[PDB]
Amino acid sequence: NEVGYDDIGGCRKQLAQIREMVELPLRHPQLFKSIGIKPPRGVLLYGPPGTGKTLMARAVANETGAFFFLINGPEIMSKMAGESESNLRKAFEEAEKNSPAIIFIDEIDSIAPKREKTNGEVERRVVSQLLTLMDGMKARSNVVVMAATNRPNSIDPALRRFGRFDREVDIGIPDPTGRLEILQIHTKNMKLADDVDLEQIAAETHGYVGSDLAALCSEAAMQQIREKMDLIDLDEDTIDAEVLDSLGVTMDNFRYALGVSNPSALREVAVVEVPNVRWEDIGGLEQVKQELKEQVQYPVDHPEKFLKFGLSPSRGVLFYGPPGTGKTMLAKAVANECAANFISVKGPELLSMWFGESESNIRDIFDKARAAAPCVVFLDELDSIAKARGGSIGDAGGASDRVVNQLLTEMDGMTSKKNVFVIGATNRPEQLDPALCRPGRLDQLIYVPLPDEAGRLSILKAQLRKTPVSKDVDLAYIASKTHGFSGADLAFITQRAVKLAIKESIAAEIEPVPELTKRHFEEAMRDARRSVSDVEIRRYEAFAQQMKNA
Amino acid sequence: NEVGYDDIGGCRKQLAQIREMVELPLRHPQLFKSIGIKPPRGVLLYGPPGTGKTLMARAVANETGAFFFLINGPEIMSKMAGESESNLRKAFEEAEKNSPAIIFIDEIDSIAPKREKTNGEVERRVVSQLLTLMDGMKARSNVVVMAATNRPNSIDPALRRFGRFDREVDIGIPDPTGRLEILQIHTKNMKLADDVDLEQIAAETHGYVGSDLAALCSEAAMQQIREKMDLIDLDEDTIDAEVLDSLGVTMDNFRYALGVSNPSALREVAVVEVPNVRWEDIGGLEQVKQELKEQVQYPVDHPEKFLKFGLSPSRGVLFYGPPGTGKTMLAKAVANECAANFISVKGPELLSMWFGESESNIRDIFDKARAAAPCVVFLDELDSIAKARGGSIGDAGGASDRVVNQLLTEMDGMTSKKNVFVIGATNRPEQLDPALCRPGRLDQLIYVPLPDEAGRLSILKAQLRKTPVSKDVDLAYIASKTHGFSGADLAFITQRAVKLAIKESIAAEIEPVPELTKRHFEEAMRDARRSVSDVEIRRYEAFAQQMKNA
Ligand SMILES: Nc1ncnc2c1ncn2[C@@H]1O[C@H](COP(=O)(O)OP(=O)(O)OP(O)(O)=S)[C@@H](O)[C@H]1O
Ligand SMILES: Nc1ncnc2c1ncn2[C@@H]1O[C@H](COP(=O)(O)OP(=O)(O)OP(O)(O)=S)[C@@H](O)[C@H]1O
Ligand SMILES: Nc1ncnc2c1ncn2[C@@H]1O[C@H](COP(=O)(O)OP(=O)(O)OP(O)(O)=S)[C@@H](O)[C@H]1O
Ligand SMILES: Nc1ncnc2c1ncn2[C@@H]1O[C@H](COP(=O)(O)OP(=O)(O)OP(O)(O)=S)[C@@H](O)[C@H]1O
Ligand SMILES: [Mg+2]
Ligand SMILES: [Mg+2]
Ligand SMILES: [Mg+2]
Ligand SMILES: [Mg+2]
Repeated sequence: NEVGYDDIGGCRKQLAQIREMVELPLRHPQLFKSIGIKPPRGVLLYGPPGTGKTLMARAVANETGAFFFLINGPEIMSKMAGESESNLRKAFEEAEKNSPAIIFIDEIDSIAPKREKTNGEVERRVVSQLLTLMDGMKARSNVVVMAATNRPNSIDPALRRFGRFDREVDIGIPDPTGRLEILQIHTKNMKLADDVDLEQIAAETHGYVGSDLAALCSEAAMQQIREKMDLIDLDEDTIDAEVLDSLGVTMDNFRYALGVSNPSALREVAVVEVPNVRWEDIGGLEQVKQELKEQVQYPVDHPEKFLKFGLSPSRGVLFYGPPGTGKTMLAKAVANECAANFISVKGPELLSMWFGESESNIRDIFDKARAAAPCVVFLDELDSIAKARGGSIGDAGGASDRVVNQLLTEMDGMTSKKNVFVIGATNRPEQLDPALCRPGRLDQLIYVPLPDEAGRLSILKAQLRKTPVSKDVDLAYIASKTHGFSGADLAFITQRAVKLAIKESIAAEIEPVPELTKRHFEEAMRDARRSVSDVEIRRYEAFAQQMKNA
Repeated sequence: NEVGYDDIGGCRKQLAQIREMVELPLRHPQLFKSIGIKPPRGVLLYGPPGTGKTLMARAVANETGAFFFLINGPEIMSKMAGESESNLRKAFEEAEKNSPAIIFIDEIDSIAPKREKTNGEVERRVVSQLLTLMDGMKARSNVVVMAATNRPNSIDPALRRFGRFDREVDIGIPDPTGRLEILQIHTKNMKLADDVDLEQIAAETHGYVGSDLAALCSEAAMQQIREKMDLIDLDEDTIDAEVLDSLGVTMDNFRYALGVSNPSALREVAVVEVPNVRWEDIGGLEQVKQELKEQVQYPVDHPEKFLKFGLSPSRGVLFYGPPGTGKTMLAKAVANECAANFISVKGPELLSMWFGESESNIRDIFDKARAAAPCVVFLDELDSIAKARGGSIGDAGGASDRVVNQLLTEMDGMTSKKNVFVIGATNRPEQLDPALCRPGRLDQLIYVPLPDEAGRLSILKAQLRKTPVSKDVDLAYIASKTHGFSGADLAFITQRAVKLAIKESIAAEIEPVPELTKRHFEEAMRDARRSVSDVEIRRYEAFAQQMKNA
């Protein structure tokens, strides 16, 4: 119940920050005294809910030799009027007494909402009590104030101003590497069986917080007990120890526990996440591959030539082309190359968060990408922004609405020195306003054509990298016959053909064929159907000839 | 008044959960101690109102040897300021005193609304009192907190976060099997007559909660007394016992009680319910029957071939075709085959719940289907979503509105590993945006043609399975003459012909004839009228030739 550094894992970069911010001024205040700067007393934690934010507090606090004081958000708000503000005054006097001191406040937004958006003056006093007492502190006190929340936007920003809270520290969703470590934290207390592959689990878990993983560990434990319920009689007052020794959680319990309701995660926000697709997994289009190698990889790798040449680059890249051409995966593979952070934002994600009005988060998309620089910001489904008013034809309203007017501010509100990059992608590029296509905003426009038969060969090579295909498969004879078919169409054929294979596989199981026959294919090849009209392409090829007329 | 397990019935799977969650840590805390996990102290009950949620609390609580404490929602809110929060502190100290303890809180939303949507700070204190005192508990306390509500969305979600309430337990509407059991619970105390067939009643009751059934039992009792009111004089101070012995409730009292006012149920929500129609009840269209056997039955039966083949399936199926082609029943019969759970959602059900703004429920549609996985989510009347803005022509607004932008998020917010399935059905498929028809969202598109005369034969065989038809009935001669007539038209003819039969049946009464004559038919056959123009079909057949051009 007392937390060390080993009890938390995965968010190493974040803990590297806090040790510089909290561990460093306390065990060595002389360093800031020798260099002659002020120690930051404004450490702020934030992130998604249930992400160890309370856990990382004591992970730092118990690893000091400093005094610690604890404040809960609702504990002060539970108290009566006046007495609640007394405890804050009782808090800081003890911390300024025991001068090496740590003040952590969990759920800071409950005692500090926006003063504009609040009703009770008792809430307004305790905010005003907090704003007063933060400034009443001293640098000679050597007392560090920590605060955590899950809603960094609901806070009164006067705290987030200078002198009170300056150190915005986000706790992001961990990678499969770091969440593997988190599983090892919870399972090292657990009693498992030898079949348990956490690395298989951590690969199969993608958007989970540690609370989801701890519930995941707690869930598969229960199913292990459910298997033993036949051997366990509940009318007994104590079960025997032999079933306790056999109580070892199987890998299949986690396979059970991956398909249950725990696995509903918290992924419905504006997330930053490193991608997984690469250049080999996208067949063909090597010209625009190198164009991204030109336009976005050269700044993130070498800003030195720019200051050599005195020229800031174009930060605005627009993808366009026919639909179903893998334009979503393109920005993921290039962020996976130069290891930049990645933020996927779709069209209705703007709108559905604006039926709930999350537009500071839209600014925070740029801010977190500024916080996670180098980062690329990917705007999927830009036609949906036009389809917020139906289209450019639409309900007579064009692409421009409150979304565009927000984005044009935030795209122009980006420093050109920043390597934070914005990637736009649509399939209906005529149906977007040129105000967003304005130079400085989005001036690079990249057409994504259909592949040729060599590209369609390279896709079918790349798509079937994980499939047990047959040996007689002439993909080139497929690539000969597939001409007008998109890369989405080719994957759609394989989804048909695998379904045709399962119409042989479990059909034989009810009557292992791990091979995808020509008979599986020539049925789907006869059933093959083109999804893109060539007269639609003649539009895009005229745009590929010239869209700069606009 | 003291409730055992036998006093509740029907929701066996839910009680199987709670015994794992409440009975299991209390009579054997050693199991979680031996396996080394934390016992969940966050049991939350929810469901429709009047569904035994208060009843199942004591059904668990009286079946422990544990201490129990009771909290009512409005009882705390009835109290004065400060004193109300005192009783919560007085609650948990007694439970942490008597350490095997059960804390049930009925109507948790009354003491815990959303802190964003509330006015009194006294409400905000008692929420803050609750959030504090939940975290003040210990695992060594071995104290379980139960809470029930009928509005799971009105709660402050900080309770529903980790450490406070993790175990979301829904109490669904029971099947006719389980509600049969509920009738036997109430009637075993009652004095009935021998004509009483609860199984006939439980078949005839479809969307009732146990409160509706208990009112149903109480209603037919009163009509039984109404029959005895001639033998009962109210000026008497005590009626004789002979009418008490004859006071036995008839089956016809329930036949009276089924048509009364009670039978208004609570069915106006997003419900999950297993269907009843099967493949035999839908004549013809065996091709798209097998297509559903391919596309949706293979994943729900065998995910093993997918991980064999490394390919996630297409989770998005769109039904389309001309109107009145039985497309509503298609998703019901396939959920009845592979025993998956079923959620019927119509078009205006989205809209009418969004004039009252129930969109978390729209997310909870996917969440409850995730809770009731395997489940299929059926979206009836997708043209109505377009008709929210009139159509795609409409009021110049297309299909896209706040509904689509919500659904595109929630459809994309589904894990591909989940067997939770989404089934779309419209009759105006041109009038829907391709953004919803996007691959990953809804890529399987299934045309539903009119049947042939053999299909029209199979329908008239299937529709007349429960009708006392005549013996001279040449359905093929009907099927010869019925050519352009839909399956809805054929049922419409029978509704005419039965009305023509009742224009012979009770006409002969006014002057058993349980046969549907050719004379009943050839009148309706002469009165037969086609509902679908063939030029409308030539649209759909061109879509059936090619809609992939979009
Ligand atoms: N990354 C993680 N590593 C280990 N345990 C974790 C992690 N994330 C969450 N947990 C566990 O889940 C709990 C989440 O509790 P809290 O940190 O209080 O939640 P939070 O992160 O503070 O956000 P709140 O409390 O909902 S505002 C932790 O106390 C741990 O028990
Ligand atoms: N050339 C291609 N190579 C590999 N995969 C492709 C290719 N074209 C399409 N796909 C796949 O088909 C889907 C289309 O990806 P997206 O880029 O999202 O489609 P889009 O071109 O953006 O247009 P929409 O409206 O989103 S379908 C993805 O699952 C891709 O993996
Ligand atoms: N499934 C059921 N089985 C047996 N009796 C039931 C069932 N559902 C409701 N009842 C009866 O109806 C009463 C309604 O009380 P509860 O349903 O427990 O209250 P609730 O479920 O919390 O819903 P509220 O009070 O309207 S929010 C119960 O006390 C039972 O007598
Ligand atoms: N092939 C069929 N087999 C059996 N019943 C059918 C058939 N076609 C239509 N019906 C009946 O016709 C009615 C129409 O059902 P629905 O699915 O609602 O019709 P639809 O095709 O979905 O178009 P609408 O707009 O709902 S009328 C139902 O009562 C069906 O039982
Ligand atoms: Mg917290
Ligand atoms: Mg796309
Ligand atoms: Mg109740
Ligand atoms: Mg219908």
